[PDB]
Amino acid sequence: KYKTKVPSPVVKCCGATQCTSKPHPDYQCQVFTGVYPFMWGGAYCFCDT
Amino acid sequence: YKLARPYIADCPNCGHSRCDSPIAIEEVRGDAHAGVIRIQTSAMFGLKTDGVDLAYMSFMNGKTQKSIKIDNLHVRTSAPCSLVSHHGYYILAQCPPGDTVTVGFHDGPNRHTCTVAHKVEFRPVGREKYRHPPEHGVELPCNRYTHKRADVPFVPVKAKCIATLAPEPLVEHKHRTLILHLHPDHPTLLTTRSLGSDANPTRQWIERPTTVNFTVTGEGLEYTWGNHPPKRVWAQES
Amino acid sequence: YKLARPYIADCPNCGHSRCDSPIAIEEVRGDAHAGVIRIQTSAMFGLKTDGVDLAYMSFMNGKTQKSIKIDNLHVRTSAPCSLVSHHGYYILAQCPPGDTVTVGFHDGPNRHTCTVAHKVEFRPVGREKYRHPPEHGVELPCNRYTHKRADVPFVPVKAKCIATLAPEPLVEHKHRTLILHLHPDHPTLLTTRSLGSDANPTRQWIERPTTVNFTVTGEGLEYTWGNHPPKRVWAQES
Amino acid sequence: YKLARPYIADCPNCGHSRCDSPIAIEEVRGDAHAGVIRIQTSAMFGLKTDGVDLAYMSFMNGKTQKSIKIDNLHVRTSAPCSLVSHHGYYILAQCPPGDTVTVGFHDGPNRHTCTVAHKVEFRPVGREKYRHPPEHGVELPCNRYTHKRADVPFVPVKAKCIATLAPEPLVEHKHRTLILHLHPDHPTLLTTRSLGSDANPTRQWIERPTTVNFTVTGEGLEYTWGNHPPKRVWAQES
Repeated sequence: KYKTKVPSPVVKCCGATQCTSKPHPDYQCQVFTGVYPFMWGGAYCFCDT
Repeated sequence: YKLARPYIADCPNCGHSRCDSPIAIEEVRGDAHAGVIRIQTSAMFGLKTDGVDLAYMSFMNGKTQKSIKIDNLHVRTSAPCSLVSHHGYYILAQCPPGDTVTVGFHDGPNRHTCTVAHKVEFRPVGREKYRHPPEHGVELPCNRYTHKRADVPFVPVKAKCIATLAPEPLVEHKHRTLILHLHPDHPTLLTTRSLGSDANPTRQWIERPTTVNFTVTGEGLEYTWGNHPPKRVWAQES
Repeated sequence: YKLARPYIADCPNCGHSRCDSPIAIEEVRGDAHAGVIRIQTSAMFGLKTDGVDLAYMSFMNGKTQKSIKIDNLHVRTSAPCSLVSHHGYYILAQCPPGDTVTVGFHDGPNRHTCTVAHKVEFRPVGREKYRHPPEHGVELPCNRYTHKRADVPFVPVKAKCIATLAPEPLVEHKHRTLILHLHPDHPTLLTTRSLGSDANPTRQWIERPTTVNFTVTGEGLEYTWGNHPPKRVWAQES
Repeated sequence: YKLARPYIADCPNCGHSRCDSPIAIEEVRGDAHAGVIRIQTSAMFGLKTDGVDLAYMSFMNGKTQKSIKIDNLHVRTSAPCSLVSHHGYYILAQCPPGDTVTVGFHDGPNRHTCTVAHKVEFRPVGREKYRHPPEHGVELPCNRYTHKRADVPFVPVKAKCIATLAPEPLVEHKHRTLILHLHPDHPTLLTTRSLGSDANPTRQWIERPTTVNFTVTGEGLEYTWGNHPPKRVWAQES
């Protein structure tokens, strides 16, 4: 059984970051926008887009 | 209303020997293609004395109008439910089975819980099931509600709901024949039909590594797999 | 009256490796066509610090001998379950399966919880299920334990509960022929027999809308559908 | 070691309008060939001021925070699960799937419960699943974990596993034929083959008293009944 390692995703509240490759056996990244849907949080990021 | 306080309502059935309860559920929405349910009822979550909040509720206990922090006071449908948003007159929760909606106080000497019968179903909008969107898998259309207080009312809308993805679909091209080595880890509905003037009219739900050979007349084929966005070929190389 | 005491007893499944729990269900009675349960716990219900209530219990969990409100002590099968009456060693509650009872503490320090998978069952004495009240058909006997004290054991007494009679029993009589137009929602047993010197002995379990034709010779027939004692028609189209 | 702290982790559905929650299980290890689980939780279970304890936990959030003694916080699959030992960041418990753990607290500002069910699939090295090796029946070598306290993680331990078998494997000998009158109390996998030139590779799961005849070479036959390494009889009336 594998163990998934997440180092922690780089999250910019009201910004963005492009993927930087790192050498791991099944290294995969994706850049994901949103993070938090609009009107869904109580101390969430202001930017939901 | 949202700022209006809970009140006694007809429902003379509780699980204890006290049954003088609120709750009758004015309206409920739960005929979504999500997993979440919006309830409009007296025994209001999202309302304390401060008006509309996201993590406090108010209730008539059977005769005691008060507010508390959510402790041993639980919403349920046919299973426990952990709320997602509270909006005054409206409760919003993730409640996976749906159907019956049960708001209850599991307090000491007076333990009231009302359940109201309703048809709250969560179903495909396409052919992939929804009943509790997780956070892993492809986002697909669904009905949902706004999940933050606007104090405007919570009413139906359409949003995006996660549904499970499956492993790599290994396609193998051959001449006038496309064998699809498919490897679900989870129930995928495999629908095929050709994108030619031939057809492959085969719906089947599949699980686990299998092969399925299909005809191609020289115009490929469409296969939708898991109701995930179609994998389609139009070649005679297919 | 009550000749019971709250104390620890061994339960093979608890929330910690600490299995020095009370609330350990010695016996359960569930031989009914109801939904209610008489539970015999090692912990005493119907005695709190102040004695007799209908919604407080007392216990010793080998770490605290105290009483609490049935709030801190919740019965569950997963979702809450509300007690109705207490008779010392015995509890009487509504908790629909009534063969799986998990009694657990959200009291003070340490989490003792006993779960019981008792040998008693709810069952029909007929040929088709009515073991728990449905919404289908009309009542047949059940057992519902006394909700006041009447010896430490709550006595079992007969009561009335809903019973299955098969959904939509459209009978149609015709010449020499009895068609039974059936439209169940669930597996119903259809038994027929002639009452005269005609035969027709036909047991079948059916699901989904179907028809079942029988001969008639002008000498009656009985059809029971979904657990009934004889329903009879005679000397014609029967 | 025991340097673990309480912290938040992303959950699919947890209380409040954000699931950046307490009591959220980051990872789970099901890397056993038993039924035991090593759990890695952001919120710490198993530690008060004592170091390694069996009955206190801590958690934090920002919206629904506090620490408690384990009591209002119940672990469940839907029934209790008992921890045995804590090694800081790692929790060790016996729980049946060993991949699905649902932890929730029914006290504090909201009623949060996180469930983890993300894969780390396993089954015993035999063919029957356990939640922890039972007393009943044959032993099988397997992997599991360390369960004694010693605080870093509870690393796999080559140590015994046990598979339950059914009560009566009544073998009946005849000339070149062995009928196995089997009397399941519980689902047993019966795999057979005759020993010798003749062989009868037949796997079947059975429940309830049945007979199953197999041909025999006259050189013996193997039947494993209820997950065993070969139980075999040799040339005789086999």
